[PDB]
Amino acid sequence: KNVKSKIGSTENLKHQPGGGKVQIINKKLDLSNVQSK
Repeated sequence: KNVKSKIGSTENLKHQPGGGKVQIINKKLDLSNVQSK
């Protein structure tokens, strides 16, 4: 067996399930609430 699990398993994360990352600040969701005048 030079054949087995493969590396397809790696693919599971190459796709990066859950495109929003904890970086949801990615859109910079947190506003300093610069309401200003």
